[PDB]
Amino acid sequence: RGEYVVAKLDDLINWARRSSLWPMTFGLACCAVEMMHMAAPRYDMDRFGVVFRASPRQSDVMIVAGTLTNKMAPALRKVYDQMPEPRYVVSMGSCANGGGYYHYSYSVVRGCDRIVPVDIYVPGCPPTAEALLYGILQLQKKIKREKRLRIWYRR
Amino acid sequence: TYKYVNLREPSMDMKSVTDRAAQTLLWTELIRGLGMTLSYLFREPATINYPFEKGPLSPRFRGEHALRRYPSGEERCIACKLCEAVCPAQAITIEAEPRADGSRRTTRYDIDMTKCIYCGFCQEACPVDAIVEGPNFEFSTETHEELLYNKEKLLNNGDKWEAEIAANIQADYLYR
Amino acid sequence: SKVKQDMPPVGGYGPIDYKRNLPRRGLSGYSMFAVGIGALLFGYW
Amino acid sequence: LHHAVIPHGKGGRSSVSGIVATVFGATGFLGRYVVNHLGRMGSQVIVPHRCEPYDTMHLRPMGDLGQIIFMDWNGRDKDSIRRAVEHSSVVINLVGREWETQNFDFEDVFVKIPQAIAQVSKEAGVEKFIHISHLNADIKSSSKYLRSKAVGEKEVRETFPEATIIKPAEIFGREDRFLNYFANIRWFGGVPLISLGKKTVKQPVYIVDVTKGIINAIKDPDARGKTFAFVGPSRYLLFDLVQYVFAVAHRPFLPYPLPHFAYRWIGRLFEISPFEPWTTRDKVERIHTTDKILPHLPGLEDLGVEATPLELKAIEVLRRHRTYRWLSSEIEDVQPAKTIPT
Amino acid sequence: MELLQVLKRGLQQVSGHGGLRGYLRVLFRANDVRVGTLVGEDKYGNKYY
Amino acid sequence: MFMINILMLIIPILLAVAFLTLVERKVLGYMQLRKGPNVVGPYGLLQPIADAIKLFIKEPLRPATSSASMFILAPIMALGLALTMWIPLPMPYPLINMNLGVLFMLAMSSLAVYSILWSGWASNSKYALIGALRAVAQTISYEVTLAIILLSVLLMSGSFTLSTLITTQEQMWLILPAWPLAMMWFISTLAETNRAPFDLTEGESELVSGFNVEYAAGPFALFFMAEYANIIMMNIFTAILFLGTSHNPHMPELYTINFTIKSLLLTMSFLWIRASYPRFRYDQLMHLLWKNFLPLTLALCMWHVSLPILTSGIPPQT
Ligand SMILES: NC(=O)C1=CN([C@@H]2O[C@H](COP(=O)(O)OP(=O)(O)OC[C@H]3O[C@@H](n4cnc5c(N)ncnc54)[C@H](OP(=O)(O)O)[C@@H]3O)[C@@H](O)[C@H]2O)C=CC1
Ligand code: SF4
Ligand code: SF4
Ligand code: SF4
Repeated sequence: RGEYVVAKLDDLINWARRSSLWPMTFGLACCAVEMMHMAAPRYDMDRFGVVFRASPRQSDVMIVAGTLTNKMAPALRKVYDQMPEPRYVVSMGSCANGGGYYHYSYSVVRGCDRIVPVDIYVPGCPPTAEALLYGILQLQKKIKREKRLRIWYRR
Repeated sequence: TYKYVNLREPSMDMKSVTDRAAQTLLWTELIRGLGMTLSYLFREPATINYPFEKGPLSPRFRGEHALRRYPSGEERCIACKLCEAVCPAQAITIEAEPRADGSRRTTRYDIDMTKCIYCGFCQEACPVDAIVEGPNFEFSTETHEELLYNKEKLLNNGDKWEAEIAANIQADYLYR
Repeated sequence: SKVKQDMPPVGGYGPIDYKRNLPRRGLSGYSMFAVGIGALLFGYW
Repeated sequence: LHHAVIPHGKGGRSSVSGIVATVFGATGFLGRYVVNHLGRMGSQVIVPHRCEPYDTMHLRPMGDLGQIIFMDWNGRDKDSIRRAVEHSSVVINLVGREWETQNFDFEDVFVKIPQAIAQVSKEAGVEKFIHISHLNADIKSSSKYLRSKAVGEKEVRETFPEATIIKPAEIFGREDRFLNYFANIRWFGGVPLISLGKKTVKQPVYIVDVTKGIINAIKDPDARGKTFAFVGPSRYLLFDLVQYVFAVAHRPFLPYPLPHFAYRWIGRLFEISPFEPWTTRDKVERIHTTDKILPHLPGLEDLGVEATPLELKAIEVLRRHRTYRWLSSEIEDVQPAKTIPT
Repeated sequence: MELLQVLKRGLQQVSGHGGLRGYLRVLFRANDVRVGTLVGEDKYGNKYY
Repeated sequence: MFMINILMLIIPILLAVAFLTLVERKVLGYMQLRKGPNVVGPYGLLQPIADAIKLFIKEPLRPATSSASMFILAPIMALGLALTMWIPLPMPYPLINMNLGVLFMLAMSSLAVYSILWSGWASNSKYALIGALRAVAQTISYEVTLAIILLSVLLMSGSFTLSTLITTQEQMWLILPAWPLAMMWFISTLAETNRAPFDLTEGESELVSGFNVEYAAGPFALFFMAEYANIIMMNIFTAILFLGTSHNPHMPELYTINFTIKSLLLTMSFLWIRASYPRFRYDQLMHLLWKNFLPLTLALCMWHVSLPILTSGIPPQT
């Protein structure tokens, strides 16, 4: 069956993408501190292939870490739109998830998923660096289940 | 008291002058920096082997919420609404009515885990040790709707983590 | 029983270093130049 | 429509519009606007998808928490259709392709699938149903696309007499294959046109108007069992319309006449693509097929929607196609195209 | 000579995992080929060191 | 059999460039108390393969404000010239035995600068332009000094031929007679190859990504490959100039072993330095060479024209 061969090309491209995730240098609030601690020696995200890059065009994942305000909302969407596809978004913490401690404020977007599509939600205020690393390792499992080439074949 | 940090005058004798000149020309002070990094190359890193190795925690950790039961199996929560009245983020929603046997119990008990600030006040305000924060910190979801916990989800957590919640409360209740 | 609390040892904790400590290293200025110039002369020869 | 299907709120994201909608083909060009409007007013939208879940992420910000629901469906599977429509008060069908893949012909996608969707909807007691046909659809066409569109328009009426068939003309928008198609011909130097486009007339309609027309059908009980022809306000000769496209994009326009028979041979060449073919023999037929004039069918105006002029909303599509030299050009810089008066 | 002991502790890791096939199973699954004192096991097949 | 030789040169070079990314990440990792890549394949050996595939199946995008023709030429011009610097390198036999090989490498190095100027200019972004003009400034700093340092060394080799540097050093390394020039040559290669503390054109902390902020997917990969091919190539150049290996015609393999080891250590020093120092400021990088290196380089150039004459040590012309 020819469907087998594409099912083995999907594994290759899926492996290359989850093995080489490149987050954008994008933090907003206290949660971004715990994102530094995931780069610190104890957890060393770089040993999973995760490498921060400043340029949006050289990034694969946006990690929304902190509160999103109405003044900052247009800026977040722009840098997301400037990420080449395939692109993924991780929502870290409670401010980025559903407004957190400031849900009822006037200058805060209630949830970063109103502005961008989100893949993984990481709960906590802040989520421990180990909790975030669980989120990233869960995002890799979601990329390992993609069947782009097995869906194109059956079209 | 106080102390000056950058108030010095170099010695101008010839030997001290030549030491500074030799340092400038031969980059001696730039090579101590290379020594410091070289020592770290031959040290052992502080990295752990996640997820096969976990970072240490303590009995006081504040992770995922749960609702507990008595050893009989009756629910601890008696719908007093103190956890709701103290939640800084207004993340808890509660309704109650007299049960079939006339017990003060809840019909609704929701926690919005995307509004919670994981502050622990709810378990401080509970007079019967019903609402606690388990030690679980690995419950990342894939949809925003999965983080809105209802009484069924929270009661399930208690029955899932009870073996460990009781051990942590036993090892910590004397400080509370 | 008596009161048990997180307290220090009876004699207190030992000393704790806190001042800067950057040891002096290396040969003086004159010696470093002699070896520098000395190597050239051999290299030229 | 019991107590749980009564509207509440003021028609916002968090309001309850009392609409439960199943949208088939919601990941297409027209799908993302129907879903956008339904979620804006607070509607429980079910979105059965065939593609990878990643290809539906853009639809997630369009609805409140728990409002947009995704299901894995198959066109040829009768059970998956029922699992997705059994709770809907309206089913909107948007399934379609511009080419025949190795697994689906125009009869598969415009006859067999729409009929199956309509059949199961009636078996599930769905109150409303909407089918998107084509304006130029007719049995005696030279294009399998429009011929199959004519059979489907007839099967749906038989299966679901109370359906609201809609017959849009060519739709233009940001992600269209109508204005982006012509603008992309520049890659090949000239702009071949059968008869040089002097004997073809088009009456394109704007994407948002079709959407606002669809939503008005759902809420308007008078549209039940009727057929509509959504169309723009002005008719343009194909030559004058394509000349306008290259005018707005500020690209050199070099039209040359290419015979109809030779054009098909080129259309045969591009079809060898195992991916989205750039052009197809069938697409050439549709491009040069004069838009009908159906003065008996109701149109947009009967649904309260004002047709949007192509000139007003053409710059937003084509500004992407200009070079840096001309990005900052304004809307007024190009005189409008010549129209065919009634 | 300590330096020879380093090699021996390296080889005792091959024999500590039950052979070469066991050595490679833990190298690839866990990216760590150390040997620990089995504390115990649970009902799901997890081993604790 | 010549086309086979070219493939036997460029293909290994790309592989070395790919795994230099792993080495840098794993070396900087341990100097930083981390472990670097160790999850993707045993000890990370598959990490470069994952990155290379990820880049080339990503979406490249040409900005709306770009200049198309130049925007695509720059990465092609970058990588092509990076592989061109290798053809005349004696190891111990060069692919192309150029009589004026030292001049040829000087000229190609200058030409390779315009792949930075045109990429930053064609991007049509302000951070891309700021980085482009930090390369104009950076070249104005080292180009004159670097040329004169080579001249000073060649006054003891006798000719511009690269293979003659081997003959010159058959009795002793050139680092001994010329250690002051090696010190200034090593810093010049740091600045020329745009490396920390002299990696100013890219300047992540100040210009996000510098001249290549708008480049993604494969086009970005070509810049990344070109940059590391220069890092290896210049340290191979340094080993030949100052640490010349001995050549045995009957066992040319032994040369390639000693030659490769010296080029590795010189390459590890580049990673070692990048993990030890802050970044210069691009105006200070200019005053470092014009006011410290240039005065001393001119003096040593005179000293190396007179030293052979006053000692009767002029080398043969051929
Ligand atoms: N110029 C125009 O756009 C015109 C539009 N129409 C009609 O509107 C309808 C949709 O509009 P449009 O956006 O242009 O079409 P698109 O090509 O943009 O999208 C087609 C949609 O239908 C789905 N689809 C196609 N085949 C199948 C299949 N076998 N199984 C499941 N889903 C399928 C696709 O799902 P997926 O891709 O995710 O697999 C996709 O969501 C079509 O019927 C079209 O004929 C009528 C007049 C003019
Ligand atoms: S979620 Fe918590 S840690 Fe993150 S920004 Fe909000 S309050 Fe700070
Ligand atoms: S931990 Fe704090 S914020 Fe969270 S539910 Fe309890 S009281 Fe509310
Ligand atoms: S404080 Fe405790 S007993 Fe009172 S409502 Fe909350 S969980 Fe129930």
